[PDB]
Amino acid sequence: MVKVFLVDDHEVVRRGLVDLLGADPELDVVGEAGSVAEAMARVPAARPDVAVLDVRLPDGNGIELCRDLLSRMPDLRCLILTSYTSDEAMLDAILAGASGYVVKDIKGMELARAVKDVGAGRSLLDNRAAAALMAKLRGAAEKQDPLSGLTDQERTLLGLLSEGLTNKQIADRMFLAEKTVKNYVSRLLAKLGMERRTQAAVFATELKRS
Amino acid sequence: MVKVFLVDDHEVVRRGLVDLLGADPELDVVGEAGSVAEAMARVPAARPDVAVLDVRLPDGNGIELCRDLLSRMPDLRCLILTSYTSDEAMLDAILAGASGYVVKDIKGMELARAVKDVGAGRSLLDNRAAAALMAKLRGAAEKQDPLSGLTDQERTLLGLLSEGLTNKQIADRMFLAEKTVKNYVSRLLAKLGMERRTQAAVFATELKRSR
Repeated sequence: MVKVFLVDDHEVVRRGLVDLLGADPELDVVGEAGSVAEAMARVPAARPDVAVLDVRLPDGNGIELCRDLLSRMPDLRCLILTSYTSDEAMLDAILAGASGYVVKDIKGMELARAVKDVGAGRSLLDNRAAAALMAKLRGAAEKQDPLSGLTDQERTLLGLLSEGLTNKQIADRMFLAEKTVKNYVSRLLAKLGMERRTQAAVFATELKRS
Repeated sequence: MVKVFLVDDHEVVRRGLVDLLGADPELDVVGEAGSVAEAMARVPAARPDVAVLDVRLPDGNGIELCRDLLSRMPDLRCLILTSYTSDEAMLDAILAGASGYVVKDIKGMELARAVKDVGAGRSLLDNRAAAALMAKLRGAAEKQDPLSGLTDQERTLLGLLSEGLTNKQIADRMFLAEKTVKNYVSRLLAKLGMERRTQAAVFATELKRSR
């Protein structure tokens, strides 16, 4: 079967999802967490095939969590709840073996981060050695660019989201008003296919499974 | 002249340093900032040669700030106040053209981060193209390794610090008690050569330039 781990800060949503996945004998809910810390301690212990995830968490966010989980467990499949228009489409994706768009997105971003890091640290190594690595690095990140559709500002914002910085920390770092950041985050999540249904619509759906 | 920018959240320390560098006609204080954000807005506008910096700030920290400043301004020389046993040794280092240890520490970290990033994002490209890239990255990072003296945990902490995370966010992410983080940070800073004198001793030194 498919071992599924649930990550969501709402009991009501966790219980509804447990109900949903329970009716499918092919699925096996092997644990749940209501925050980034819990999931970081519990997911590598349960070793699921798939993590089912809300982007909104009390102590960070789901982009941060996915990046952090993926570096420790590279083959983990990550499905954002609001990336699907319904729980049925989500369940189909699970059965289909879908990895989740956020996975490709995180890796795209890490390839691009690597270009920046070497870029910033290049005054340490040989002149010709630096240009050689720099060339091969951009080539790899230019081949694999799932984030090509984003502006620079959105790439940066995504980067900072993936660190688990708060909206206020992001605002301070990007010289934006906090309200503008909240808007930009939602614009960015929408652009990445992660606002296909609202948070309140997930809640109303899981709550009716009670 | 050497253009110097001061970053410290205590007015008493900024004034004392302004007094001190003003006595030297070879130095030119070109600006001051009392936070990460202020420094981020103001250093790229003043384009100093040197930033004189205290590791503790109200909205982040100096490792974070050096990292962010250096990515936009690669040639900036960054000198942490507590990396020197006295203001005289620090002034000597400004005169000598010293870049400051934090600079190469940060570039070392970045190289090592690049290894982890490609490590993590490698399932996207060719199996063979991935390895070749991976070898060339490690070879470049272990050849240039100023952080070699640190433990893995200290490397991770240093990375998290450079993102400007609070001690609480670091505790959460590293599964440590907050007071343990405070001790590990102070330990890591001391190991990096950045606690050659205390904060209180810097404060008392600048205070006696005013009174």
